[PDB]
Amino acid sequence: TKGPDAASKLPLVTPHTQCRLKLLKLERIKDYLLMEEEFIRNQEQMKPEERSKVDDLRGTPMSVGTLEEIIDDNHAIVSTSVGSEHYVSILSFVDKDLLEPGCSVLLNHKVHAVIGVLMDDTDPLVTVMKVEKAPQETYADIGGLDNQIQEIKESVELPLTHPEYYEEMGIKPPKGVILYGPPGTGKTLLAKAVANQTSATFLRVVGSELIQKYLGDGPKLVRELFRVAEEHAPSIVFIDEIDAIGTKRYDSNSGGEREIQRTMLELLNQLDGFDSRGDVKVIMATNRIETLDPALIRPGRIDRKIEFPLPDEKTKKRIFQIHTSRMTLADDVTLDDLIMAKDDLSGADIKAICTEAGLMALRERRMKVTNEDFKKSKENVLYKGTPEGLYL
Amino acid sequence: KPIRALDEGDIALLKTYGQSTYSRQIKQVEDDIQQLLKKINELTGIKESDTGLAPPALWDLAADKQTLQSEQPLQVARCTKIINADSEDPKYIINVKQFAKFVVDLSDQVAPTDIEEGMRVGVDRNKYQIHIPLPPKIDPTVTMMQVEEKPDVTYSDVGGCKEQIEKLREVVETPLLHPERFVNLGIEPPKGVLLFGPPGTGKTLCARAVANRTDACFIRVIGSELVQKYVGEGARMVRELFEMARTKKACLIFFDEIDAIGGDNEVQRTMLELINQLDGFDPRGNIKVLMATNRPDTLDPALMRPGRLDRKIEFSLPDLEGRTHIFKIHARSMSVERDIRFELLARLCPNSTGAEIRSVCTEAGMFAIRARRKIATEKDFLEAVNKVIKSTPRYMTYN
Amino acid sequence: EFLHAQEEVKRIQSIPLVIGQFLEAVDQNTAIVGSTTGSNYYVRILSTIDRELLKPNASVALHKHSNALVDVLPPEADSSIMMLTSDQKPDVMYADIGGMDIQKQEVREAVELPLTHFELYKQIGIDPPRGVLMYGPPGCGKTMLAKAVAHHTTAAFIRVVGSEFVQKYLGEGPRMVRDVFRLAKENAPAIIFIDEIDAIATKRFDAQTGADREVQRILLELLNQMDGFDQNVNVKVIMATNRADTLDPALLRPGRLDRKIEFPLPDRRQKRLIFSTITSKMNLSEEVDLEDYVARPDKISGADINSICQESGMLAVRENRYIVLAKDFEKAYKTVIKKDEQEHEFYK
Amino acid sequence: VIMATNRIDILDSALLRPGRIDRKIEFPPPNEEARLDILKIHSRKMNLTRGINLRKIAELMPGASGAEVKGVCTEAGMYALRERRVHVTQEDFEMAVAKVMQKDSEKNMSIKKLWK
Amino acid sequence: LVSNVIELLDVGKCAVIKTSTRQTYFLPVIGLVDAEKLKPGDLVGVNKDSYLILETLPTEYDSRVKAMEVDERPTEQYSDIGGLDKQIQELVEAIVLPMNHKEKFENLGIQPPKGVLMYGPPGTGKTLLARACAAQTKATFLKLAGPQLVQMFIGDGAKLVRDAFALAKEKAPSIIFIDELDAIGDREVQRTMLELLNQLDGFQPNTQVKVIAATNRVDILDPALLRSGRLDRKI
Amino acid sequence: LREELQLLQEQGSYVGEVVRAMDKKKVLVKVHPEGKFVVDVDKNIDINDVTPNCRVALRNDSYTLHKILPNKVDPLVSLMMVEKVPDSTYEMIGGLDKQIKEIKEVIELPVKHPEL
Amino acid sequence: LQSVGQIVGEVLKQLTEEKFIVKATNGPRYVVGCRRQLDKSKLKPGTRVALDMTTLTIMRYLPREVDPLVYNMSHEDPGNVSYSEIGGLSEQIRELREVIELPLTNPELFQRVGIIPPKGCLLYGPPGTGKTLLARAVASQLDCNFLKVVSSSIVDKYIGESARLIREMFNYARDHQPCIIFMDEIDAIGGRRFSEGTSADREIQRTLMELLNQMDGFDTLHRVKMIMATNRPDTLDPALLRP
Ligand SMILES: Nc1ncnc2c1ncn2[C@@H]1O[C@H](COP(=O)(O)OP(=O)(O)OP(=O)(O)O)[C@@H](O)[C@H]1O
Ligand SMILES: Nc1ncnc2c1ncn2[C@@H]1O[C@H](COP(=O)(O)OP(=O)(O)O)[C@@H](O)[C@H]1O
Ligand SMILES: Nc1ncnc2c1ncn2[C@@H]1O[C@H](COP(=O)(O)OP(=O)(O)O)[C@@H](O)[C@H]1O
Ligand SMILES: Nc1ncnc2c1ncn2[C@@H]1O[C@H](COP(=O)(O)OP(=O)(O)O)[C@@H](O)[C@H]1O
Ligand SMILES: Nc1ncnc2c1ncn2[C@@H]1O[C@H](COP(=O)(O)OP(=O)(O)O)[C@@H](O)[C@H]1O
Ligand SMILES: [Mg+2]
Ligand SMILES: [Mg+2]
Repeated sequence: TKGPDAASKLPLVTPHTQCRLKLLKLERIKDYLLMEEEFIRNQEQMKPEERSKVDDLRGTPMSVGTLEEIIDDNHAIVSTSVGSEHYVSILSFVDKDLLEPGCSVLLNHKVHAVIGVLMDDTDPLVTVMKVEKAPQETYADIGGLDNQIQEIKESVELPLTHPEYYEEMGIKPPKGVILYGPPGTGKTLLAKAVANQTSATFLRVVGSELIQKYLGDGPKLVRELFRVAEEHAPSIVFIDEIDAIGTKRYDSNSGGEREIQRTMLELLNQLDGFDSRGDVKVIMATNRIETLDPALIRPGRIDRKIEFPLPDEKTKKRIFQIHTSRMTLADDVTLDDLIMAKDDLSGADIKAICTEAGLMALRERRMKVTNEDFKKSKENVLYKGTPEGLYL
Repeated sequence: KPIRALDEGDIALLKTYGQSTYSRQIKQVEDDIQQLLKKINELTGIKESDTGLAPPALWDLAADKQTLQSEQPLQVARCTKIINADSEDPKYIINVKQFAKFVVDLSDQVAPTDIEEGMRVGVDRNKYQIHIPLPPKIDPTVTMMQVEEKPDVTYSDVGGCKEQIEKLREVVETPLLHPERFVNLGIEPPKGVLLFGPPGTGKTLCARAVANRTDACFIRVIGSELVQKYVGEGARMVRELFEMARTKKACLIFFDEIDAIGGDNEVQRTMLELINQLDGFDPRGNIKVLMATNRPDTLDPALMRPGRLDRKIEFSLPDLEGRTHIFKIHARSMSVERDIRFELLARLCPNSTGAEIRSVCTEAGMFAIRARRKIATEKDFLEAVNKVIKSTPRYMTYN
Repeated sequence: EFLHAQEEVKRIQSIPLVIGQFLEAVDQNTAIVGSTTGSNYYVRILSTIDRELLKPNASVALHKHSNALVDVLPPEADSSIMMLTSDQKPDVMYADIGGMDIQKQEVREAVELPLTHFELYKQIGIDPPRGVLMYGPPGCGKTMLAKAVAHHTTAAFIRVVGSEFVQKYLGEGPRMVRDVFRLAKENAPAIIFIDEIDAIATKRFDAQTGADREVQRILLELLNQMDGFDQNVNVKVIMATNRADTLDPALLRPGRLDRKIEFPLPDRRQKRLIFSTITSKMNLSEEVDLEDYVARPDKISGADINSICQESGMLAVRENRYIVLAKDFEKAYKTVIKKDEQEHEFYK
Repeated sequence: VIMATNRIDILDSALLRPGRIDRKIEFPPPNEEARLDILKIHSRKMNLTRGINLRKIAELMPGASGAEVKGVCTEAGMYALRERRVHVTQEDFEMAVAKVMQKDSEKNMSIKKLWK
Repeated sequence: LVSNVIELLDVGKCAVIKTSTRQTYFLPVIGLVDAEKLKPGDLVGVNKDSYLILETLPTEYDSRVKAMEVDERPTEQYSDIGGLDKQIQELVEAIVLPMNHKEKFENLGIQPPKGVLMYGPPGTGKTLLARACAAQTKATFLKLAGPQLVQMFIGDGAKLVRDAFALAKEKAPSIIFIDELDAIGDREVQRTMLELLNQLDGFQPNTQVKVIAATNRVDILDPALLRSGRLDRKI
Repeated sequence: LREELQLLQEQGSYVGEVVRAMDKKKVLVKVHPEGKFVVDVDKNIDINDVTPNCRVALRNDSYTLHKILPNKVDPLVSLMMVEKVPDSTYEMIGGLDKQIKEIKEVIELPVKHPEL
Repeated sequence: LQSVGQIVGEVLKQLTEEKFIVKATNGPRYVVGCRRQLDKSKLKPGTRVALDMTTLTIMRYLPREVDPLVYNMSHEDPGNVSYSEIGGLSEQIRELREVIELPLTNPELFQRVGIIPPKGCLLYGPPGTGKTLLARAVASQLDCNFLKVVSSSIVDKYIGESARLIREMFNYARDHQPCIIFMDEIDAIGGRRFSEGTSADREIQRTLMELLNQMDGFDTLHRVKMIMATNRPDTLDPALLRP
């Protein structure tokens, strides 16, 4: 199988302080891009029977179907995208060894005999579900969550890099990992960081994206997604908001609920389908962990469960340092009164506090955020306990 | 203090005022970087798919043209009631997938004998007459029906389910190993047992252990498979697997996750077909069925009626001795010290299923990996059981 | 030749034609239409078609064999919800509704006067009321006043009941609300009457199940359609309920329900007017104390007075005499307003 | 993106979370000055009479939303319309305020006197 | 091409059909087949192009009834049931004795008992006696459940009970069988028993199909069911 | 008129989303609901302009890529564009001055001058 | 053999004197004409119609499609029970005979007297008192269309289905005048509407609200007389209990 088609990953510029070194590095990257475009264009310019007859035999147009059975070497059971399936022949030129139940055979428009196979069929949905440009966020952009980052690296990175420890100890690599916690703790940021540092194919999925209107399209989409992940091995599948489909299993009455249950049973089956030794891992995030099915999180399916607690005081100050690392703060800003206040501040809340403090600074015609601006911002962004006096 | 909207002069001053001299150049270079990257991605493009053309040594192009002209394409349909053909009404209801249902005759090629209800019929596209039956030819090495002959797990591997393993031994061995004893005790050999218990208790593993001891091949069938895409001809699936089991020597049929099947038109076809293959098939056969699901009631009431599945083995969460035995069994395959107090770990995880125990061992291995140590210590197992199990209160009021 | 070509162009617009939705224009003469057959086609727009009527999602007629955009339809011709036809119009007049002079005036000032004398409102420089709530005890004339309004209106009357909005399929209730309001908007100055509005417009609460969430979604769609982002013009909405206090406060505010008209049980003079207007078609009452019957203090609605007269007619038929007198009228009065209690004495 | 609701408290925490929704702006019922401003905005097209004191009308609407102020303007216009006039007097605004802001109180004094 | 006849309309009869190609069509004339039975739901072989009913086909499975196993051969000879001699004598005299002497019943000018009832502690042989009666009468057996029907949402009234009774009447040496007591918020069971009374009361004249209505206790009794006709014969 | 009559007799062209251009002669496009076909490009359209996930036109039934159509936006959502701007100005809003400034600091200021 | 069958759909709008918007069931909609000889004045919107399969023209009209539960509830034989088989109900049977059948036999008598015929009545009493029998006998005597429905059997788990079933019942009743809808156990659907209440409590209120509007609502009922039987009249809603 073809290896991992990772993201673009342009080299990171380290200074970021708007200095000469940043100019040097950015100009170097631009120089290399220019010599790349020059080469590609010039090599486009420089230098210029049976195939045509086989194209004629194929005809025009040629429909695309999914192979499902192969009775003999000259007959098979293909299914058109509509849903209908036919007992069709395989012409000689079709390379047989590529025929494997679940491929994308090319079918003649009339008498749908197999005239070819499509190695890459990936439908637009699963194609956009594949990460092409790595997110700019990085582990350096994550404050705190040292244990969480360590666990995710042990889960989806250590088997990818030197894995000899895993079989040296005899334990299996953790097939799949799920992140949970209150909203805004860093579940999606930690997946962005993984995608930025990964060396494998990263497949971002919304979870609710897998559900499709037409009957059989949901399980087909899930099957295609994981088939791409395996064929793109090594790969990482990030199904964000798994609770969109991960809710408690209950007996279904309507057709739509039956289709939803079918899609999730397909996802669970295909999660069981690949071995843990395989280099395809799944990563799922949710806020309502308690509402998930107690079969998607089975120890035999998703062993790890990375908790994302609301940041503590030191993690709060780390996040504040990270998000104020690009500000022109004054010398008066303590930043300690804010992390003092016993609240439920999260990473998102701290980032919004920083943004609001910047907006207060703009409101004063000044570009140097002060302690007073942070003070008003914290109250401004914090929305909404025990009556005051009961608990001293 | 009313907020004052930023005037155009303020906008102009704030933009430039304090700024890096290089900032303009930086911004321009970064924008040019993005434009250049877009240009590269635009000018590479058009990656050739190169469809599955075999080397020209295999192209009999004239023959493909002739088979295109001659060989008709047949749509695949699911057959239904025979409507009493008997050479007087040679008609059948066939459901052509999502297209429609029809009532069609035979073909000169086919015969009435090999066409019945339920198999895959290849109908034509004009008259829709059944032109060739296409048995699913399932024999599924691409999916479930484990078909494992002698599972690697043995009698020593299973730990804790001693009462359970003894009841299983009785039912699926004493007839299988000593048929004469049941014959001379005047009783039909146990037709089967339903192994019910909380999930992860290991009932599957205990069954595979006795299968390895019986030296009879172990067949494990999942239910979700034939709930999902491979629905319909599941009756023919179980037909062919029971048939090959008859061709096979002494066997051990095992249905796990059968709750999905038991809990229904094609599904109902599947269990009435297994009724035909259990009641209709003589109960004296060596294809003993091993039913197993957590649900003890979701099974269809017509299934456990006498003359069928006869007893039920109640698996329960392993006890302290069971838990330490499971811990030792799972740690045998791990690089750990020789002085690990597995009784301590068994104590620390009460009401813990076997799957939880294997996850605890895996987490102990991961904890040992974390400190970059080739040997896992007892502290690693303690931390693993602290992490997995439990997902001041018990230390300050109890003592 | 030009006459012949024009005849051919007119002939291509013949029937039958498949209806489609004009998705988006591509050129001056071509467009993308989604035919109701479940497919999208890139077709050719007829030149004679007026262009600015060709708006997105507008229902257009396509040639049967070529899908060419042959002609454009009225904006909401294919509306699922039906209007009130000429024959469907009720025969109740304002005269048949005795009394409720102030109720009639307050309904007319919002549902009738703006449609016929908008110059008055423009001269005064105020927005005429767009929405009235008709609440009170049961059987006091609400639905009759709605029927009378439908009779005496030049508007496009749309009659719905509140429970009709609640659909089995998810998202179909709000869709029906959207379609009925869109039909009213795309039509002439129109009136929407939603009888039993409190079936869906009960006070919003923390819904904990799918059904309650869907009903509150219907209510929210009603609110956002009445006074949402895109305002409606010449679309007056009448809704009647028995329990106004259970209605959502967002529904009971000016701009959505500018007038909450109370329909109390008839008092003294109103009872006399109701008796006179119901016994007008009645036979002569041979000088019975109708004024005293009115004068009796009893909490009876107009429906009860109609019942009293109806019972009088039934008794007169039963004893075979066409002229009612005090005996059968009195028996009818006792029968209708019985108000039997038998309540255990310890309560009072 | 802009969102509006009357019940923020029932909105999900994952949606109210900052970074997804910043600056949760509250629209409190207008105070007396804001009510006067709304009255002057919605009475711009009316034909007011010399001697109209919209400040008194604003003071007559304690805790009244802007929609109720517009309804007060509309009802005063209708009181003018009923007498077939075009100008609107202070008395018209007073009765309009009385009619629009009319609400059901606690009729039972015994229930109302439960609390001190 | 097979179609499901939606209904028959009078014009002299016209029928609208739903062909298996998800299309609904009207027929001014009913094909080349008779048009008197023509049940509203009877599958019909309609023309592939002109769509006229060439001929009618046998009926189809109605889901739960196919799931409602017949077990037509129950294999009892009263030697399986023991200790219930009076009970089986009562059952015989209540079901099969009127079945063969229905003539002596109409001589009296009264109707035969349309359903027997029994009650007793669980495991006392109530189902075994039902199977024994089915064997000795060679009558079709249906094992309708009692606690299962209380669930399955609102709809287990005139959708399954009626389904159980309806198509049993064509393979009709038949004995349909109610089991453990059932409940003979709380509104679904009310609908279930309303369907029971107004469907069992709407029974057959010859009573070729009988109901046996075994229960588990005598504590909960509905007079509308325990009356004559529905459930009067009590064992 | 005669030319229009002539082009009105040709069948409409199906629309479709080209997932990718397989080759300098073949293009694989999904058309709802016929399925996915590997169509060719006629003489007119240059294939380098055939970008993935762009709406196209396929001929009568030969399925030849013959025109590139604007990007697919389904009508149910394309209706949500505010084509006709509503007539409500800040001058007709009483009070809410602070609210207006706060909403402008997120709706206007970021878009207008992101440099700040 | 010569017949070809016809597509069936519902008319949606009358674009002009000839062009009709017609939507075929589970299919697309068209603008179609009508047959030369046909009563265009009756082809109202929503009227089920038949279309020629080829030319797609209005071939013939169809009666409105009847709901399957409405069908089974309307096609139950009353058993032609006479009036003799009631007994001991002389005053009540005479009263109900008046209120139901008198408008169905000599409506001109009511027209002259000066009243509108009463729209229906209630029979309350202990179970087994023969209210169902009395209504069944009334129906047999009148020899008119009779919908015998039992309340608590029209309630459904699906949210909007019970009110829809009530609507379909009354639509059949209006289509098949003269008709008598006997709804037994109205105590089920009809119940003093109250606040709070579980989703079910409210759903039943919504149903009662439909029944109410479907009886005395904007659209006046004609020749459709209702008979409602219950054992608990006291719990009935005052709006339902209102005249
Ligand atoms: N530990 C952290 N350090 C720095 N920034 C953080 C941290 N946690 C969260 N943030 C900030 O919070 C923002 C939103 O976080 P993120 O998208 O990861 O949330 P989430 O937990 O996945 O939320 P949800 O489940 O509600 O969608 C990020 O863009 C980031 O700037
Ligand atoms: N008694 C036992 N001895 C050893 N391992 C066990 C035991 N019970 C469960 N396990 C472990 O559980 C895992 C599989 O459990 P499984 O048999 O699938 O559970 P179920 O009871 O649901 O079939 C295996 O890895 C096995 O090692
Ligand atoms: N003002 C009135 N004048 C004459 N008849 C009235 C009046 N009010 C009520 N009625 C009688 O009562 C009935 C009105 O019922 P309706 O208005 O539908 O009650 P609701 O208030 O529940 O809508 C009418 O049929 C009419 O005969
Ligand atoms: N008198 C009896 N003779 C023989 N077997 C009996 C007798 N009574 C009960 N049984 C046994 O009990 C079982 C039937 O129980 P039963 O009471 O019919 O079921 P339920 O109580 O669930 O309706 C059968 O296996 C039957 O063999
Ligand atoms: N006058 C009568 N009063 C009560 N019941 C009677 C009368 N005449 C006959 N019956 C019997 O009562 C039964 C009627 O039941 P039904 O009408 O359902 O009672 P209810 O109306 O109380 O439900 C009939 O089967 C009949 O045998
Ligand atoms: Mg997230
Ligand atoms: Mg009313």
